[PDB]
Amino acid sequence: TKPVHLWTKPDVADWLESLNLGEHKEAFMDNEIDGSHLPNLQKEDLIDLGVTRVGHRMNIERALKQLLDR
Ligand SMILES: [Cl-]
Ligand SMILES: [Zn+2]
Repeated sequence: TKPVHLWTKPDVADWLESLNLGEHKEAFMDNEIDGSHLPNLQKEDLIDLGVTRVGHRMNIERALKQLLDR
């Protein structure tokens, strides 16, 4: 599998699907979110991408901690 920094936009869509965060795929793709963006996303970016529910941002924050060992 690819290092995260090399994830294309669809690779991020696949990852979101895998997290049962599929309803965010279109926003992440329409906003040009690739693997290089994931380490840099702030809460305000996740809000701008339509991730308005606390639980769903916490799911993304949790997943990224394990992906990027932060
Ligand atoms: Cl949400
Ligand atoms: Zn959501």
